[PDB]
Amino acid sequence: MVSVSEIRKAQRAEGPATILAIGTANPANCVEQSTYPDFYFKITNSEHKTELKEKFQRMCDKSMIKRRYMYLTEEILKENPNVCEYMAPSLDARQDMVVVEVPRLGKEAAVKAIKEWGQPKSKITHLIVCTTSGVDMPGADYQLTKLLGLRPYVKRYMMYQQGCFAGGTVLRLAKDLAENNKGARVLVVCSEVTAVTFRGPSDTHLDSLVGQALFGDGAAALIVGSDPVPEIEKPIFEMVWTAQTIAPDSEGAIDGHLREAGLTFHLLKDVPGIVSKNITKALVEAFEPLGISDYNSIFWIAHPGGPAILDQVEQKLALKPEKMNATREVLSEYGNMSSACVLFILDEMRKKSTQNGLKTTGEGLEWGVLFGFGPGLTIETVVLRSVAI
Amino acid sequence: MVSVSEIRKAQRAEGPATILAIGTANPANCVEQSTYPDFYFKITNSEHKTELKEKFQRMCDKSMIKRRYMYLTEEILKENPNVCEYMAPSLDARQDMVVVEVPRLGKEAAVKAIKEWGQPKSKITHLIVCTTSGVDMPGADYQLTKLLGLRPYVKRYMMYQQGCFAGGTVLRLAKDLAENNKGARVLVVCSEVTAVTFRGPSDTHLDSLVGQALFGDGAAALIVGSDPVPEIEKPIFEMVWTAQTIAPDSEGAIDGHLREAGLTFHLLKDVPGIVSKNITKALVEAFEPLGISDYNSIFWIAHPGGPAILDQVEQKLALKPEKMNATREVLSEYGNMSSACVLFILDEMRKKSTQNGLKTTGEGLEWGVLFGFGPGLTIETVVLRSVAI
Repeated sequence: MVSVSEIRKAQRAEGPATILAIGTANPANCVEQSTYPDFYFKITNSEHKTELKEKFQRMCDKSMIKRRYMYLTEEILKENPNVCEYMAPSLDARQDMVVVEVPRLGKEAAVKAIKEWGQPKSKITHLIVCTTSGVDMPGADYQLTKLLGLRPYVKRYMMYQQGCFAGGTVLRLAKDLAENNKGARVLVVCSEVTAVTFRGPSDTHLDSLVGQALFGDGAAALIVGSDPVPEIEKPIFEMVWTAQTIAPDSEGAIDGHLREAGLTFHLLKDVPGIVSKNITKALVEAFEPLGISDYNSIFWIAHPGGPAILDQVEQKLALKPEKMNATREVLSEYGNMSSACVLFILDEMRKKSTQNGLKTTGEGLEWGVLFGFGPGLTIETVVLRSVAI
Repeated sequence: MVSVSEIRKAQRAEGPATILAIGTANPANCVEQSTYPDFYFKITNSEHKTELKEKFQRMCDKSMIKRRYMYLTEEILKENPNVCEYMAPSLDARQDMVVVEVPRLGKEAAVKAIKEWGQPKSKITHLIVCTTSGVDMPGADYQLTKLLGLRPYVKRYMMYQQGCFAGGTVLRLAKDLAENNKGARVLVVCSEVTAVTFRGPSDTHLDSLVGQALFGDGAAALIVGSDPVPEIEKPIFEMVWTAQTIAPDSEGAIDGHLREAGLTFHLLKDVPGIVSKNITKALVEAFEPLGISDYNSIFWIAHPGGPAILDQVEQKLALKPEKMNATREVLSEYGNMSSACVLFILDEMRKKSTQNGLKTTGEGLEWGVLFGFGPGLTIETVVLRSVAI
């Protein structure tokens, strides 16, 4: 009797997945980078590691980060000396921090996004929560459902232990959720807290120390939907195409293991080199079908895993230095916030473009690209179209 | 110049997401339930807990499980006394086990599914990996990509720390991936290994002890795609509609925390009672739009979290006892394999239906339902249609 083709036709959305709102949040503790080597070597009881402290000072001086927001404070760290050691049993203490803070911070960003969207939160049909800090059952998805008062029947996607590329992953996922389901409105929350990876310095693990110079905390929330209601909802960016790939010759480049001592961080290969060697292939896959090959003619969002990734991509492609402005502004003001960072850059770019009266949310350009980079080595690509004014 | 509506139209699939292959695998160590209380109390050095052992014997006798397959062996357990204690630091040892075994076991199931599907593995465009045992960066998704020789540009969905309902979650996710992307072929792998939750007995944590009577190991893999190539690919079941909800009055019913002592398991409420009180609402949401209200007139797959869930759902709805046959056969032969279990039941049901010359893969019936149950308390619903012969 019943027709599945009829059901399928009536069930799906029509237009491209669209970002309809963006909100962000960060812990209230603002930590200046200029003075961070002094603070960090003191709080970790490592002032006798003179050579190492000098290396960290250079790391921070070259990081192109002015400040970061951190859940961790001096007082919290003083109560948790095992977190301050380089490698001491501490996962239970770290989990207790982030199982609460990830959803708390995610809620602040989410409320802001929902306020901007302006529609009833009961119309949110899907929820994607993404983090690399902590895991729990029920997850942070359940917690944000409860904290926000979403409908119990929201469809949840709990993305745990994902890594720095997953700001692209959540867009790639939200696109299919929104596009295949008529009426669907996806709340997307990325919430990253460095309490699981903070640890003291060791001079035979300089890669771990790099993490301590770069990673900071933050959450970003989006509303994503197809078929926006004109004059009621307000498109910011459209998604058009996505990809994920694993770069050749990159095995072990970025790893992270969740252990009794917390989440470890390792870099075994040249990540700026691998990303810049492989970014052209990603761009030609994404844009040669759209007939575009001038990569200064698109707007850019790149996960700022560290400044050398950006410098080497700029140099490889001969990007004008201004292409990375929004990206570098977020790196400067917040550090590498893992999966949330790219979403902060989208917010920065559309806010500047509208405040400065440019013709589109994409710095006055039509087409744009968003890249996530992280363990794999994985590259996420999202092709974007801007919106006029 | 370029038309996003044109791109969107050309990009999407037409028909319902279809299961095209199912393969399963389990660790080679088969553990008989009849003798498990003796084995378990001895290996955990708990033979002096006489009262507790008697309770466990009853638990196992009432479990309706004949045997389970377990990665853990006597020899492994003898080398890991901290895993044998009720609560001892042991996550690093457990992670070392399951970061390897989850993808190893998942690969065996996946190879079988791909062999049944019969098409080139280079045509797999998306990969969903799901587990509740262990986490790592890069994840098990990366590992199975490498182990199977999938394309580096497979689009990956790493579902970690998900819990027992996520066999429905992965179907709910695969449906949108397949339906919104022309040509997409999704490899779905659920792989569950009880080495992260195994622990010794304690008489003030009878809920933890229940876990030790019920959970066993297994992996299941699917190929999911829309628009199957007739006479080349072979439909088994179609997905038509999905939902996820959180039962009222269930806060804290099933929890699990990942700690330095491994993954804990708690039951604070009556799970059979909550599921049976809420299963009718789920069925009417799923089937009243299809005009069906006779729940013996559909085929059934229910996550067998324990036999009392099944008994109480059967009694609530007045299911004929045969409705749960496939479900109970999997519980009997394999135990509760968390997210993978429902996929084993789909395999059992279609294999029996074809071996016994019934008219459809759904025991000769047209429409069916698949339920996942787990932390939340969460209920996943997937509405299925069978395939003729």
